[PDB]
Amino acid sequence: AGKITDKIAMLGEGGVGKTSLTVNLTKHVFSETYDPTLEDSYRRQCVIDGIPSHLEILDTAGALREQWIRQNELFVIVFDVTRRSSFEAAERLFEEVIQTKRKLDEPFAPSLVVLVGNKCDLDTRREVGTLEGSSLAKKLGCGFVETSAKLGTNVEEAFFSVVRADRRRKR
Ligand SMILES: Nc1nc2c(ncn2[C@@H]2O[C@H](COP(=O)(O)OP(=O)(O)O)[C@@H](O)[C@H]2O)c(=O)[nH]1
Ligand SMILES: [Mg+2]
Ligand SMILES: [Mg+2]
Repeated sequence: AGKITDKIAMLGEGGVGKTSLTVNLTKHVFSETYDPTLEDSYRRQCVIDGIPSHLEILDTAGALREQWIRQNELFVIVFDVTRRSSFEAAERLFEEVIQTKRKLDEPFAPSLVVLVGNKCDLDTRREVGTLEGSSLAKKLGCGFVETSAKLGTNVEEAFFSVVRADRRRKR
């Protein structure tokens, strides 16, 4: 009891909100500003749908990305809804995840990934639409959640989504 139950990796281009999301989720003491030059691994003890869970989240920032993928079970791929280039990278990153997980499996499934459209509080400046993010995720077989690390909006839903999916798979 109390041990790490799930290993999640953050992926996404710089500036999309990876660190901010993780610090928000884990209720870190300087929730608004904590951002060390060298990324940390973060922990959240929680109860997800009645089951006590302990998430270990790898914050990150090609070959090194492959190590991050081998050493984690679930994935949160973040893009910035105000930056279409970040959305394009996220799609590329999803393919890296699948291909890498395919290598090891010889199983991993796209539902163990969630695409996160962050900075949704910046609605008046979005370059990527909600329906567009939703349709990409549907095309790929993965989750899609819109979040605001700044306001905390939908942050838990985003992270817990991949745990929920993993459990859904067992039956
Ligand atoms: N308005 C807004 N700004 C955000 C949000 N998430 C992150 N930021 C800002 O985006 C910048 C980069 O955030 P950071 O967490 O360091 O991104 P990272 O490089 O992916 O880890 C910082 O100035 C954050 O304050 C959000 O949800 N809304
Ligand atoms: Mg960061
Ligand atoms: Mg550290």
